[PDB]
Amino acid sequence: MNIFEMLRIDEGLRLKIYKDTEGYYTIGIGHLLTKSPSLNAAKSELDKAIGRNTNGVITKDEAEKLFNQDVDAAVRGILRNAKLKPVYDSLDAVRRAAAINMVFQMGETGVAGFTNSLRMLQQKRWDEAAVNLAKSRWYNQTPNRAKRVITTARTGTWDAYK
Ligand SMILES: [Cl-]
Ligand SMILES: [Cl-]
Repeated sequence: MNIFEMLRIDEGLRLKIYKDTEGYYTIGIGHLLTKSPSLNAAKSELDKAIGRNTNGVITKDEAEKLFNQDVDAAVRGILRNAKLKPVYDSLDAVRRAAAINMVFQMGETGVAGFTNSLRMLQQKRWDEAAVNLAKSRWYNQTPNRAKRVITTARTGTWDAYK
């Protein structure tokens, strides 16, 4: 199990524009296209992203290219962030996949926001961090995925995904 397989489980794969849990226009593997209500703005962003006229539909390959860019952007975003970087450096490779999951789903800014949890993670206070992470809109909004991520952080094992 790795970060790519973990995310593919959590986000699914969809070849046609769709709406996320929050209601945003998304495509492929969790790739947020826009927060704008227009399905036309979405189609617009979509073709810009792919480099062709898609009419809201893409191939598996295309979807895979997008996913590769986003994980890379997630990682680089973590490494470039003054709040995130130290937590990350401090962690083992499984736990690291967990911070990467979060950043991919809620953006660098969001996660950088989780001040307290971050501090507990760095101090390697697992249980307490787990509890604190659950006291969030994130957890309330998508609880089954959040539980899986939270367990990965608390444990350093891939249990929740096996
Ligand atoms: Cl893009
Ligand atoms: Cl969920």
